[PDB]
Amino acid sequence: KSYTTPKKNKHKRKKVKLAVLKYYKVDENGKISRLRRECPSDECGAGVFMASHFDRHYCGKCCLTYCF
Amino acid sequence: VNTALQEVLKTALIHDGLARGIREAAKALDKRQAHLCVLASNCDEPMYVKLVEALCAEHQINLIKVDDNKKLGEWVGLCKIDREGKPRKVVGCSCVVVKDYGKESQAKDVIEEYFKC
Repeated sequence: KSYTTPKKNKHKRKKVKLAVLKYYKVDENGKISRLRRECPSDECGAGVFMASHFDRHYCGKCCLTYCF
Repeated sequence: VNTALQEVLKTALIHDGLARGIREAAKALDKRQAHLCVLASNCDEPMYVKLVEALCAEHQINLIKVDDNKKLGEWVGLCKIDREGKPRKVVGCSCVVVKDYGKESQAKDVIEEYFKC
């Protein structure tokens, strides 16, 4: 039913293409590097990555927030 | 060889020993129980081939060269639509990480004696 109030919409999520190559960075020599910090939690272990925001550091499923 | 690869991929598909995709492959590699990874050649990889070389070049990780991406998607069971005869459409993948649990097959030993040579 269309009403006088304007219609709100859900999040149309922005699509990112091949973001995994922005997790690691590769040089011209034979070494592997970690661009971002790894969460030291036990179940939130060595597989998942963690954000890089303008003021804070936040993970995905374990929800440990760090700031300066 | 390739029939050994498809037989061990089917065995992993039955006994739940597959890690499809690329980030799941990276998580299984950094969890340090990954055994074999397969990289498809002749693909659109300006950075991805030496990226996956950097991930897979540390220790104890082998490599399998498969040409066509659509053909390797059949063995991993990525898609199965209208199985009476040929599939209608199966999308192709890039990498697969196996978890060999049913470790009794002559295909596994012939692919392992290819690996250790």
